[PDB]
Amino acid sequence: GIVDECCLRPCSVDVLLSYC
Amino acid sequence: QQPQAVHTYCGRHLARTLADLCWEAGVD
Repeated sequence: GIVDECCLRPCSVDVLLSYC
Repeated sequence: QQPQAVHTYCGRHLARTLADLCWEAGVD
């Protein structure tokens, strides 16, 4: 669930870049 | 307040995010 991660708290690129 | 970034999204907008990042991380 990446939604409850960016919707709820930060996840700016330096955090999403890690989801891939 | 439009800070540096926080608005974020929820659902879908996220399935498009890792589609643009894995894309900028190296479309290869």
